[PDB]
Amino acid sequence: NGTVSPSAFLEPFSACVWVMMFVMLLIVSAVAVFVFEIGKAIWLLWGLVFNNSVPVQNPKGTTSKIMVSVWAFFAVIFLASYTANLAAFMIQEEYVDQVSGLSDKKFQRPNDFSPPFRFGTVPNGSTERNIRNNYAEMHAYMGKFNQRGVDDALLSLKTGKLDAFIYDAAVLNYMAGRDEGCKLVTIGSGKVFASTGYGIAIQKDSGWKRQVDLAILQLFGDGEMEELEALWLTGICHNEKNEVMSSQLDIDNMAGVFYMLGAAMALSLITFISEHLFYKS
Amino acid sequence: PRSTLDSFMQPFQSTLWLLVGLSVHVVAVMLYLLDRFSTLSSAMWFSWGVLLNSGIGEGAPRSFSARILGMVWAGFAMIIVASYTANLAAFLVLDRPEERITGINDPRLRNPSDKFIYATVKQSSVDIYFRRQVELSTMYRHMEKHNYESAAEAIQAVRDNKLHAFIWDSAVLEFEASQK
Amino acid sequence: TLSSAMWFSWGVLLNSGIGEGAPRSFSARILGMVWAGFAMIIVASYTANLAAFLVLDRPEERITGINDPRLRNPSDKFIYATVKQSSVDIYFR
Amino acid sequence: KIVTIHQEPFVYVKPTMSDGTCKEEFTVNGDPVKKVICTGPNDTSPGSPRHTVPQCCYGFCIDLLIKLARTMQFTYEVHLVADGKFGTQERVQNSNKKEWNGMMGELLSGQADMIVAPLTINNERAQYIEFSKPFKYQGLTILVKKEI
Amino acid sequence: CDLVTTGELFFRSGFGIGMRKDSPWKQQVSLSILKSHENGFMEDLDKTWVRYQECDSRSNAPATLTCENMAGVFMIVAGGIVAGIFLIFIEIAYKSRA
Ligand SMILES: *[C@@H]1O[C@H](CO)[C@@H](O[C@@H]2O[C@H](CO)[C@@H](O)[C@H](O)[C@H]2NC(C)=O)[C@H](O)[C@H]1NC(C)=O
Repeated sequence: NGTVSPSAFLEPFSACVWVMMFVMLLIVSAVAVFVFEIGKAIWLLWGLVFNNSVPVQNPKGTTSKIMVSVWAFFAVIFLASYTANLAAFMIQEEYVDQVSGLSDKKFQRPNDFSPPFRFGTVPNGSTERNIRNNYAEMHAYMGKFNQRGVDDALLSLKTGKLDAFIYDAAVLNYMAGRDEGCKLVTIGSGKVFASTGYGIAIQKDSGWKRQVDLAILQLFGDGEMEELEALWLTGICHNEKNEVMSSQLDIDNMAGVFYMLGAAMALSLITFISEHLFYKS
Repeated sequence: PRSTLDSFMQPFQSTLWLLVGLSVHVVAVMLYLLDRFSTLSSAMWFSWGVLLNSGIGEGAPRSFSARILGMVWAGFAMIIVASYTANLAAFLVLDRPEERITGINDPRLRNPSDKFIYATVKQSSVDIYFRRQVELSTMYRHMEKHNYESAAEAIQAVRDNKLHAFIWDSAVLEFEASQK
Repeated sequence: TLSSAMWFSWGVLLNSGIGEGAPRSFSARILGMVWAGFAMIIVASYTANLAAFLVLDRPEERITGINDPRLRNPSDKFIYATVKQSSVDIYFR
Repeated sequence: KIVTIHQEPFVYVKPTMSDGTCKEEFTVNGDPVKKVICTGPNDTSPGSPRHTVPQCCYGFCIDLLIKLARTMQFTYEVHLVADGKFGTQERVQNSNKKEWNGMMGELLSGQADMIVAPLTINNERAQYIEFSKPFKYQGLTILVKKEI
Repeated sequence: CDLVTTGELFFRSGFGIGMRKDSPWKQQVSLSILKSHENGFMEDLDKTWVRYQECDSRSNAPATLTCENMAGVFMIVAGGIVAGIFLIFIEIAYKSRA
């Protein structure tokens, strides 16, 4: 579930627009004394910053309250801005959780994080036989996570007995195609460690090499390989350009925005005792 | 269909609610602190209704800096409203994933599995089309098993979920699902 | 409650809380009630408007790949080609 | 003897600063970029003076070459193709005996040992030139202006 | 940013060092190139060249916003505030002499 949307996508709907909200807001504060002939302005137009909160009475100024209508259109328009922000939540799914890289950090030090993290592969893995050269501690720690057979491994990922899994891109792609529901996928776009491929090796020190070479060369000659994957590799799932979606409106990140709130209130305590200290002289 | 309602529950997680209410009364207590350091119950009243945005309307915070505290507060309230908005966005757009059945090129049908069962009428002109070809030869090889006598029976069977899919000529079926 | 009225409904559509007073006549107060309802309808109008302002981008860029009907039947319309003496062309030969 | 062609992702061709000098620059990753001299004409137009100067070159493939160097240590000189192309088969304007031009050509003629290049791997060339394992996986595509 | 990759990907292909006919160098070279792909040397080669992303991805984007619209709306707002000073003085005179 996700994804990584800490309420600042609204700032993508705005960014410096907010700066303009501060500055022009102060401009309206000047408009208060201007059309008048202090903080009242703050609670007033800042009152417009959202649905009314401050009970404070409106300024009796006719032209003044007309300016209040100006910041009113500004306000409802701003509510619209947040509407389109929520829209930015509609689309815009990163669909990225643990994806880092083969050599990346988050998987570099297993004991690092708090909850036990585990990933690995099957024994005797050609891919693994490279992994030993990739990093030693990796093979060392992942020894406990080794598993016999691909299928039940998958079932352990869906079940959750394991976090993620190490293998060649082959079964990742194909298996990725075929599942009851569409759930799993490789990390990232398919960035692959150990660039390599399948082929057919033969008895060494032959001549038949060049012959079969030219052969499957011709196999891409007709491009019949298209037909070949068509009969096999073709997936139902993925097309990851689509970002899918989520539900439940479960946000720990937005709660992070709430933490920005509370911390701001702490800053308010700081300046609070500060101005309290300004009361001496 | 599996998408509807869930009401006041759907557009949040219980934890988020704990944050809203609990931390709400918390920041309220912070406001009262800003009052008594240098409108007591009426304060928590004021912020509570603020998050409600219902216009209780008793009064306001006196301390200017603290009034800015509540200012940011009400801001985060607007943020919670918008939160409900994007929540609703989830509550409407972006339906569930594919139904497969992409048609005769569906990889699903391409490699028969005990998983899904797709077939047609025993002795079907359809089958006659399926008989002489190179490609389906796997398929025709796989499709003798579960074929049925009368397509109506099939309708019943998938209708009982005893079938994954059935092969026939379209118009008839357009009529069928058009009915049910 | 004369000019203050049009004041009241104007700000109502503004929903900014001018807040002078209210309509006295009960039935007329229901008139303004439905009014403010339609105001909410105008707000929502701005909402769906915004929905148009974000989701549902423009149409296809074509270029669906080698099976693009576009490329299948050359037109003076679109021009697609490659390097003179291209190994690519060698595949195409 | 190694040969290539100016090619955007890999070959970069700029003149020497004064003579035989290549401005030493680092990377965004801070790497001390390795580069070396390269020979080829600056023309690219058909039917023009072919006189050749060594300018500077650097790039991906070039790196791979150096990897060969620290692997198989031997002297090498690097140059580009007479034309601005890769190559194709063809015959003479008369009598039509099978012939070639391009990097393939200078190879078959023997004007060089090595072709370092984003080499398309076909059926035909292998009926002449030997192959390695692939050092990259690329494929066909198409390109067009982004939507306004 | 002006251009975009095509939709599909076809004609599986690759790159290997051009060498003539039969010379022993083949084996040594390719063996070495595995001797790179065995480790991140190649990925390192991305880091040297391919990795650097000058522009965003293919996208077509969900959305983003910069100050253009808000410049217009806030513009009518502020110009309306000055308009409120103008008409403010005007009506000030009207009711003053009313
Ligand atoms: C991976 O290879 C090892 C040997 O390289 C296999 O180890 C054998 O395992 C069987 C049963 O697990 C034992 O009876 C043998 O005594 C083991 N031999 C050695 C030399 O260790 C291992 O089985 C292979 N992986 C799998 C899944 O079978």
